[PDB]
Amino acid sequence: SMFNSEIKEKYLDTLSEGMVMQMRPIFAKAEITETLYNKDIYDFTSMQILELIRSFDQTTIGSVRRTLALLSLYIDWAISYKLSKGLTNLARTISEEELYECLGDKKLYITYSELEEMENQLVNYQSKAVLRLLFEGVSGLAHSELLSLTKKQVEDAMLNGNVLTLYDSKHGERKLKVSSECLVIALNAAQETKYKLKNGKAKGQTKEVFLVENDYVVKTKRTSNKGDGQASKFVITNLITDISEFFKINFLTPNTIVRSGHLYRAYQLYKEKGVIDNSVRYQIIDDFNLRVKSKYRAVYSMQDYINEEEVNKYYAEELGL
Repeated sequence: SMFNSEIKEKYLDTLSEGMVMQMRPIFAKAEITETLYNKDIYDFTSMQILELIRSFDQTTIGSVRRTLALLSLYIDWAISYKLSKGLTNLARTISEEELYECLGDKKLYITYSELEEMENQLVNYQSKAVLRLLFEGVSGLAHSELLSLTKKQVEDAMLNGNVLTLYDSKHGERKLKVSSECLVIALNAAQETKYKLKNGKAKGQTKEVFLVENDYVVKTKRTSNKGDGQASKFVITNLITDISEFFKINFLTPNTIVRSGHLYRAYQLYKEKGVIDNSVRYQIIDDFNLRVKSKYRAVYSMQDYINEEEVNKYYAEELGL
């Protein structure tokens, strides 16, 4: 059950019963990875700590943090006994962005709180806007609502109870209520002239690139030579790629960010209501004014992600579980 058991038990013996309770499962799940490298956690590299935590299949940044702090404690104890080959605690060198890399590979959806933490670390308004706008529902066929979104629509929405009028390439107009944060973000994205590469830590020569000048919230790079009009769908995917590369996560797609917003709404309704059923799903369709062929078909598709299991998993902490 444990690797280097003698030493773990020596550490466990110093802990309160409640701390033993949290630590034992960590050491148990850790064994397979410790045996693979033939070394203890306290000898793991940074990269191995991130891999270790990833192997625990944890779903939220909140939980990843708690786990990292617990491991950090153990490592400090190990250093103080001179057991570690290393003199420094490598869990404490883990950056905020690198927490994201500890997320389990089953993770599909971001929570509202993770969206906000992600947004805050993203220096380009293009990045902030695409993440946020997708989460709140502006999408459409091949992201046509997002790609066609102008400064003017954003301005009008602020003066119209935050109801954006969105344009889809297929089905045309649709009204969607969004947060004031989303609108202000979009407003800034629409007037951005430069885009910092590698989320503002670009190593080499070209640290920033010029954006095309227009009134669209989503903007093509000048170097693409696609001209002054609407960006293509590939720009959306390129911007999510840049976000994903900074956080080093592989779950983030336009569909996944859209669904995350639905999932957050599901949590809000679940907190007051206590169930997630078709009535909750119909309500989510309504609240996002969701573009669907039929509502019942959409409600059926939503069973794959708008359900109690998914909500309990992603929103454990906020639900008090």
